[PDB]
Amino acid sequence: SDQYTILDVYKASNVSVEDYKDLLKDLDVVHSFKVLGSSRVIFVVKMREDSYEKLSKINLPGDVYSIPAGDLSDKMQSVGVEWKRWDDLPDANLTLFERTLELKGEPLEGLASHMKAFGEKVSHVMELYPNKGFYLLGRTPPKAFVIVSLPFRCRQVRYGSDFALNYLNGPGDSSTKVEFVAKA
Amino acid sequence: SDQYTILDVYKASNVSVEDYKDLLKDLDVVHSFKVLGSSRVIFVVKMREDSYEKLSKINLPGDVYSIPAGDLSDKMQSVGVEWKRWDDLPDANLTLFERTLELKGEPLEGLASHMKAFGEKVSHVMELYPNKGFYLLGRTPPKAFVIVSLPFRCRQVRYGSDFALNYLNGPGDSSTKVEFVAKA
Amino acid sequence: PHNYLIMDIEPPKSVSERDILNLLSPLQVKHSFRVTGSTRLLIVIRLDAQSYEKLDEITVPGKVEVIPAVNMADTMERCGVSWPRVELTDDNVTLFESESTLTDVTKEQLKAMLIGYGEHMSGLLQAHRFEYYQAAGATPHRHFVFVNSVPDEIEVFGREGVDIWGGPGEFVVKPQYVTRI
Amino acid sequence: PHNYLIMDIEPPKSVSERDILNLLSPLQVKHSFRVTGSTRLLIVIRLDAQSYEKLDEITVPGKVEVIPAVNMADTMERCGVSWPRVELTDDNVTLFESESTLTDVTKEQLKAMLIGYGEHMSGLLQAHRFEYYQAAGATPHRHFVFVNSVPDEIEVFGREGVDIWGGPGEFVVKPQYVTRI
Amino acid sequence: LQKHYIIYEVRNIEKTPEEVKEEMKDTDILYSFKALGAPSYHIVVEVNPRNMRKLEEVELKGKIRMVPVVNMVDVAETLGVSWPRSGARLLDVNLTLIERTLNQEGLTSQESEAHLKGFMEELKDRLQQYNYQAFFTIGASPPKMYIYINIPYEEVDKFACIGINQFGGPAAVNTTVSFISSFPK
Amino acid sequence: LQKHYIIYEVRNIEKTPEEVKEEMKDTDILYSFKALGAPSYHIVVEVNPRNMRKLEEVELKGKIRMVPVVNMVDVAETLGVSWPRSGARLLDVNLTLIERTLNQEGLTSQESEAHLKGFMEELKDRLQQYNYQAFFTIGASPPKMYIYINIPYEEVDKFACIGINQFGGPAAVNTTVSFISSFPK
Amino acid sequence: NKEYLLLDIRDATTSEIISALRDVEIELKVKAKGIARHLIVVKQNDANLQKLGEIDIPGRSCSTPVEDLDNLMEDIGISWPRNELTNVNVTLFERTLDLKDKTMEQFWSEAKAYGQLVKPVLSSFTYRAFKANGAYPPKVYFFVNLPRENLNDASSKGIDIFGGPGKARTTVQYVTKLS
Amino acid sequence: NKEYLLLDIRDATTSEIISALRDVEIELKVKAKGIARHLIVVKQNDANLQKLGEIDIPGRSCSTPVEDLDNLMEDIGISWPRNELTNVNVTLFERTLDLKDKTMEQFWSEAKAYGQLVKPVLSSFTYRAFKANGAYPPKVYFFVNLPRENLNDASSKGIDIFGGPGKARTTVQYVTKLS
Amino acid sequence: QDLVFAEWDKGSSHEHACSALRNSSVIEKGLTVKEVGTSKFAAVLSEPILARLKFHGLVEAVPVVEVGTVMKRLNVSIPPAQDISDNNLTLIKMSPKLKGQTLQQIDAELRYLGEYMNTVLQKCSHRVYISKGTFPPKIYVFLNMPLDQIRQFYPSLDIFGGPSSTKNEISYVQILILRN
Amino acid sequence: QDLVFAEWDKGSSHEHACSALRNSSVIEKGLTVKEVGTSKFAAVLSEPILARLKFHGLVEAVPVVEVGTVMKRLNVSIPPAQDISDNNLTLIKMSPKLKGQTLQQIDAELRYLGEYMNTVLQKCSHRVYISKGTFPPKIYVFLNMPLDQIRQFYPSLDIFGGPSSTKNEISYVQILILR
Ligand SMILES: *[C@@H]1O[C@H](CO)[C@@H](O[C@@H]2O[C@H](CO)[C@@H](O)[C@H](O)[C@H]2NC(C)=O)[C@H](O[C@@H]2O[C@@H](C)[C@@H](O)[C@@H](O)[C@@H]2O)[C@H]1NC(C)=O
Ligand SMILES: *[C@@H]1O[C@H](CO)[C@@H](O[C@@H]2O[C@H](CO)[C@@H](O)[C@H](O)[C@H]2NC(C)=O)[C@H](O)[C@H]1NC(C)=O
Ligand SMILES: *[C@@H]1O[C@H](CO)[C@@H](O[C@@H]2O[C@H](CO)[C@@H](O)[C@H](O)[C@H]2NC(C)=O)[C@H](O)[C@H]1NC(C)=O
Ligand SMILES: *[C@@H]1O[C@H](CO)[C@@H](O[C@@H]2O[C@H](CO)[C@@H](O)[C@H](O)[C@H]2NC(C)=O)[C@H](O)[C@H]1NC(C)=O
Ligand SMILES: *[C@@H]1O[C@H](CO)[C@@H](O[C@@H]2O[C@H](CO)[C@@H](O)[C@H](O)[C@H]2NC(C)=O)[C@H](O)[C@H]1NC(C)=O
Ligand SMILES: CCCCCCCC/C=C\CCCCCCCCCCCC(=O)O
Ligand SMILES: CCCCCCCC/C=C\CCCCCCCCCCCC(=O)O
Ligand SMILES: CCCCCCCC/C=C\CCCCCCCCCCCC(=O)O
Repeated sequence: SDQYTILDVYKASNVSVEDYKDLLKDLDVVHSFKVLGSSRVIFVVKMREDSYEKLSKINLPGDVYSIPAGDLSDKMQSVGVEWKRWDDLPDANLTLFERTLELKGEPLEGLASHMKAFGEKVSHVMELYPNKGFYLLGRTPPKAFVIVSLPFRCRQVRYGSDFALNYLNGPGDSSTKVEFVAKA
Repeated sequence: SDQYTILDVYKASNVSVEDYKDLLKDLDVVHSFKVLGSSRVIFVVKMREDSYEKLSKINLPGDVYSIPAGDLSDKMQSVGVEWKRWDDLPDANLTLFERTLELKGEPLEGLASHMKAFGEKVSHVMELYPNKGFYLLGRTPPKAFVIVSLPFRCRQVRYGSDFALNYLNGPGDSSTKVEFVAKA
Repeated sequence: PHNYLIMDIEPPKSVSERDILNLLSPLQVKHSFRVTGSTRLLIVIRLDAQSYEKLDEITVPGKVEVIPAVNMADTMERCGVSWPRVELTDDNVTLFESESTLTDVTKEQLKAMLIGYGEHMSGLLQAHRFEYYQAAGATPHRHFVFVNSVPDEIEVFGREGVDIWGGPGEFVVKPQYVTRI
Repeated sequence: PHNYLIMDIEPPKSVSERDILNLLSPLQVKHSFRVTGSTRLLIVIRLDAQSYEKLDEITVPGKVEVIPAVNMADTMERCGVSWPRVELTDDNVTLFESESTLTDVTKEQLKAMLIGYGEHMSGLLQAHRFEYYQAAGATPHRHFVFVNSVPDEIEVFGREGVDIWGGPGEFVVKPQYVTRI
Repeated sequence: LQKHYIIYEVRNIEKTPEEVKEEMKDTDILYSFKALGAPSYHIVVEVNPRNMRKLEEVELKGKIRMVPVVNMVDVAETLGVSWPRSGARLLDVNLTLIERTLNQEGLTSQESEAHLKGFMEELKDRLQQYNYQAFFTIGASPPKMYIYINIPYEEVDKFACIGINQFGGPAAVNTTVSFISSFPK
Repeated sequence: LQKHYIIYEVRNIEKTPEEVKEEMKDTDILYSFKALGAPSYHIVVEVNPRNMRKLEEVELKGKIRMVPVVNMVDVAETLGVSWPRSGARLLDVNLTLIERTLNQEGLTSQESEAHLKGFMEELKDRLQQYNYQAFFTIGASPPKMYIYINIPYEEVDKFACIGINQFGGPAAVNTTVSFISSFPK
Repeated sequence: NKEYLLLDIRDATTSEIISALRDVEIELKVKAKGIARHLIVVKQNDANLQKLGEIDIPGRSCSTPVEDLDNLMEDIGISWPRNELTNVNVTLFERTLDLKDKTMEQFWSEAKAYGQLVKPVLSSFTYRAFKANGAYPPKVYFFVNLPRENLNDASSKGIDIFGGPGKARTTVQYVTKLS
Repeated sequence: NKEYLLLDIRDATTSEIISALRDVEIELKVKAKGIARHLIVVKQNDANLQKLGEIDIPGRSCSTPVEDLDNLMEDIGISWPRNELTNVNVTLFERTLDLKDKTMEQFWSEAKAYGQLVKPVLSSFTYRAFKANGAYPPKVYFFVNLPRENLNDASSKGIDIFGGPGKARTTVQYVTKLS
Repeated sequence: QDLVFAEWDKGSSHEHACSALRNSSVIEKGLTVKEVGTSKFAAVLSEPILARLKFHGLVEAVPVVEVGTVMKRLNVSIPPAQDISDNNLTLIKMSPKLKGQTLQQIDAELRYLGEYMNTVLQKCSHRVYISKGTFPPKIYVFLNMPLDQIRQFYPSLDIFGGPSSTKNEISYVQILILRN
Repeated sequence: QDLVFAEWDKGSSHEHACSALRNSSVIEKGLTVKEVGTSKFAAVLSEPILARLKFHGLVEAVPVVEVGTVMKRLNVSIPPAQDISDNNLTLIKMSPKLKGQTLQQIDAELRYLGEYMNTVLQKCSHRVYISKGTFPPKIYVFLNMPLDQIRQFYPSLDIFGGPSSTKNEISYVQILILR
């Protein structure tokens, strides 16, 4: 298992995605997504032994959030769900889903059971479309960022946000936000 | 696969367990447990094609409840949980657990996920000790009767009631009643 | 301060107002009432040492609830609220049974509500002969009020202080006409 | 029945009450207030056809909320409640911003509570000069009350009909001292 | 012309089924069912002037609940759904009673109607291949639905859970299944 | 001899970290931390007459949240729980910050104290292996807990979820994890 | 070890109950004052269960496996004084707990907090407490010898630990110990 | 089929937004009256999304994939009229639903009930409705041309279907349709 | 006044004195009904008249008052319509669960319900009784109405909070004594 | 009277006019405090005095009344207010959530809270203000209590329904003007 840092950047004025990418040239930036229609850009940095010292010396302009993260496929494997791991993402039809789970009144075991059932249900479509998933480390409410290449896009976004939502206790206790992203 | 009728009988005055067993002598009574310290007796009748007419011709004295039921191991297998099926009970140390699930605000899929997780957690203990389980057919809130032979029974009663209860959303989303029974 | 026993009796069909004979000679029966229009009985017994000991050989038949109780005026006095000290004597009486059905409440919050209710009712109890009996040790809070039955005053006495306890949905009030027996 | 527009303006530091020149010159500004002690402004504009057409050449800088509104006295009159219709005086004014916070409420229940609040306030509004503006089309219910400022009367006016709306936890009331212009 | 019915839920442990039937005097009875091996009875009576006059002499004993009901096809017609045509006769073979009580907590009338319409649209197709009679409470809150259906026993469980999510899931409904037969035998 | 601290949570996207540090003038800082590559800062100050006098010249800019705190060891002593001795110095290697905010909805004070004691007893044994410093809000509601811990990054996900059920489960606690380093570099 | 079985009998007389249960070893037996209600705690061993399988309890009876609360408290590490119950002012508190949106950890931490809180106060009272073994909602039968002026105090001690008086339903009953 | 992307832009003038979004196909653009707020609904083409990846939108912009509510209603079997929005009394209703303790089936049955209820009402109005695609809590942007006296009438139409005015949060804004 | 709504259940007893409920020399100026086909009986009687009965199985005895009095106390006018008869006689028992509500809120809801029933039940014989001093309040409506229209009263539950804020019992009754 | 509790936050502005909050010629009467180490400022002033300040970033301006007169109106004793000083000076903002509560219930709870704080704050110098006509109500306490005892005010939250039925904010403040 590998650890990551997600840098969620709301770009300052007069600073481009290239400027931010040049500020991070010494780090292992595995993924880089720009939100279409806004100034938000997401950088995924794979952490190594020296990555923390290097990141501590970098100040990115704008509104920056630095969130520790892990690979979602590893988290699904830990709960016993088998998830297809994609080596690369296509450059087209990239859709970002941010899901926060808010299952009120449940112990950790209940949340784990809900997530295991949901993962088993969704693993079949997850094996069909290329995707990269990350989850926030040690974070409650649990939060996941999933970037998936969806053909049949603007109806599959509703279909995929709605898919197996009952296994997560219905549409009332999980929040989903959707963006259209491009490789930065 | 097999259907049963649970006859929960509160014995009428001057009517003994033998009288009730005589009233049901033409039916396939697979189990009959009498609750120690009370007048309650439970008859499990394995239903056949002609069993329903015979049961319709029978009027048992006293407060009698007739509840359709199925094998709990069959239900656990339907949700993908492996449960050891026992041929018979050891005639000693028998303990009856009646559990009713009250998973407030959950869809059917959420309840199925909680039950799958709980069954997976408890299957090892269920394999350790001889037991017979039944669930009420099509009944909501879901209800199960489990008769298990417990060594160390006194503290094992609390241990078994408390075991993996967080997988059922904690001690407040279910009710449990325990009895000491003997083979009738 | 006196301790009390409230016997709410639903006697069997065969037994009928021989219940008095059961409690009459041995026990110090402060009040005996029958719910008007029914056979239900409400007995208030002062629990002195002799009565407490005598209760050993008494068995009231039927569906009977026995509630240990205190005079709630004593509780109010302990909390600093001054209530009129009157003896209910009139043969025409209304009984109000009140219970709190509030699930989210602290001990100090409950004490605040009880003191507020006592202060609120202190003014309206001056022109009345009444007796409050609180179920001692029972949770949630529960009490009985015996008051002079003035018609066109049941609603006023029933609804006074209900909002202090949390509103019409969190407080249960049951008034009943009772005939002294 | 007139239609109104309520502008809650938090202007930038650079802009210094030049919003009046932006607004007052081409629009029919019924009222102009500033929250005392701050730079926030509240403008009540009467929406005639000319003002509505002129609004599309106007941009108010800062953090600005624009709320379509109606005179809630008109709503009360339609619902059968009669309120005094008296213009607001140039004396000092207090503003009450009120919003319903109940989550479990029906449309008919909300209308019943609104009518009850109107009937309750009808008696107490006779000795005051006031203007009610309800946010038209906004759910949950929301309104603003401009009332002549009487000392030691803010608590009475704010704490009035709060129980009809559900109690102190289900109805947000924010009194504010406002200065004209 | 809409038909209205009364369902008498009778719990009597002291009378034989013959005596329970005789307690109805000369009332015309549409259905009389008894739970297998248990002293629980359901008596379904059509409401008309003649039956209402005959019921004046009837005083049922035991634990009785009287429930005015309408046919569920009438509820379907009011909600715009078209349920399959019910069967006139209910045979003893495979006969089952399914009772549903809906909690409806935190809902409005319009919302409850929407949920009921969704449930009925879901159940309409599954009901096609069975011989059944269904009834709904008229005016009672919480509402109650009765289904007397000839269904194979091995399919009862799943059939009793169809459309549960339309009402909010299992915690929002009370579902009871009973094996029944016509009485007296 | 109980020690009291102030934690300043500073969000400032316009000043360099050197300028943010200089904003504190000559007050004595116990810990000054910055999220890796982000403009968030945590400044821990010990409350004493000298520092209180020095803080009169300090006016932090940006989004600032001043939080009075006590050491979690003192909370342990008041709750009768023993706490692994905290390390004096927090190094940049493996340095992490775990923040917890407890909902406590529907509980009394005694109930909350019982839950806190249970959580601390659960965390006691696992906390023994690591260099750490922990703080708890004094008087704030909802309460907040801070842990600055030198823990391997592969273990932080499980360590941050220890004892969650003691507070009612994941939905009853807001937990945030950050990689941090001392500033200015 | 082996815990007990509680028999709650209603429509029977003391003589009838003593005539039955003749060979059954009885840990404790009380009768509610003024009421046809008896509580009989019998030891759970092989002989007692075998005898109970062959007798008819008079009246209407309800059986509940129960565990001595002293043993449970000792199991979770709290040592209660274990003062032998007396025949004076015998009072039964029946308490049911409402655990809603609680985890097992919260239940156990609350139980530990209550045990610790009442451990020093039980040293001045004689008592015998039983908990319905393996039952949810949790139910406790607490027999105490205490003055009748203390009923409100004893019931309210630690009531906030489990969520306050709205979450713990308590009933009080005077009983006579039947020797 | 392909749906839209909505840009909610603040602190930018109309000239800046028009210049920046040059060469981008725009389905509908409006400006809030008296406010530096613009709503731009653009089509989700490959060309549009390619162009949006190379330009900077002035001011503070928030993007949201949106679906035409007419097409969503068509999916679930409800045929809404498609009267083209005009520029006379353009009014934007923004509604957010609260679906606590609801299943997916309840959500869909309520959506169907609302669609059937307001289907005949919309025959006499011009409008354009967009739903935040795949977002939870659900959000709808409803542009209507209606008299200013009907606002309360329009907002409360079928408000009980989703649980009443306490479960649906609605804001109203007058806008100008830019051409 | 001193009206009481009393409900008895004589299912257990196979013999009783409830024939007194049909005895005009015992019941004066009261109303007595029997649930159709059932051993359940109900009455609205003045307290002295209720004192003449000592029936065993009493479900409830709630001091009530005619809605006309309640509406007059709120300055709301409701015509007394006509007198109830034995044809289509239905008893509706309404019990709101006023959870999280205040006294003024329930008063406003009661006034609105009165206004709605004023027009809904203007053309049917009825008798409406409201409990006094009882919380949660109880409403008893003898409606003598067409059975098809019964479902049209459903939306009234919305005034108190919706269908599940209110327990609602419907029964068919037969008049035994109706004296004024 | 016409007292207002006003709170301003000047973090955004590099140069502001809040030095007027330290000017006696502007604050002729009232109290002004600065949160220690930050740029947040608070004051309790008469409305004519509050009209002199025109500051940006006003967090709130709540019409308040001294607790002495509120207690006098309730006929409840209030310990005489000792004058606050600069040492140990703490500001506590208390915002009860009264979900489900009625007006008479919150009034009874406020009376009990006043009676409870009577004994607790008998020795500490303090200044208590309660909001006027604001719902949910707000309480502002200026205290000179030792810091070690701050954790001992926690059970007071129980009067309003427990720790999470109340939002509590603790701050260390410095006196600028006290007249
Ligand atoms: C009563 O339920 C029976 C199952 O419990 C039905 O028998 C089933 O019939 C199926 C179709 O013929 C057959 O595939 C199944 O194997 C069989 N199930 C078994 C044996 O477990 C029975 O229906 C029978 O078949 C139908 C088509 C009719 O011919 C009936 O008269 C048969 O009995 C059910 N009977 C009725 C009357 O509904
Ligand atoms: C049994 O109960 C009686 C009655 O409550 C107790 O006697 C009371 O004791 C208290 C102090 O504990 C005194 O204040 C009362 O004056 C006593 N009342 C009477 C009527 O004497 C008695 O102490 C209790 N005995 C035991 C062993 O608990
Ligand atoms: C646009 O809005 C205006 C202003 O509300 C509407 O004109 C009003 O129409 C209503 C009835 O619909 C009349 O009662 C008012 O008297 C009218 N006001 C004026 C000033 O004429 C107008 O009809 C709306 N137009 C459209 C197309 O919706
Ligand atoms: C009792 O109510 C019934 C059932 O609603 C009434 O019968 C219906 O009356 C309506 C008009 O009110 C007609 O449209 C139906 O055709 C009638 N149905 C039948 C079967 O007759 C009946 O009129 C009412 N009776 C009385 C005496 O009021
Ligand atoms: C200011 O607050 C400090 C911190 O609490 C007070 O000093 C403590 O006082 C308590 C008694 O209240 C002692 O037990 C502690 O030992 C003191 N801590 C020290 C001296 O470091 C101090 O008294 C307060 N000063 C005032 C109120 O003038
Ligand atoms: C520990 C973190 C837990 C958070 C929840 C993680 C759950 C997964 C998170 C987000 C996923 C939601 C959308 C899934 C992506 C879409 C897949 C389906 C796409 C097509 C489906 C279809 O065509 O039916
Ligand atoms: C219709 C569905 C109903 C499902 C409800 C839950 C059913 C689960 C099955 C049984 C419930 C309670 C059983 C627990 C006792 C089983 C034996 C455990 C013994 C434990 C021994 C040990 O702790 O080592
Ligand atoms: C898992 C459950 C754990 C324990 C449940 C709590 C059981 C409490 C039940 C009933 C309460 C009555 C308690 C007995 C008396 C307690 C000790 C005496 C406390 C003070 C007495 C006095 O002040 O007189």
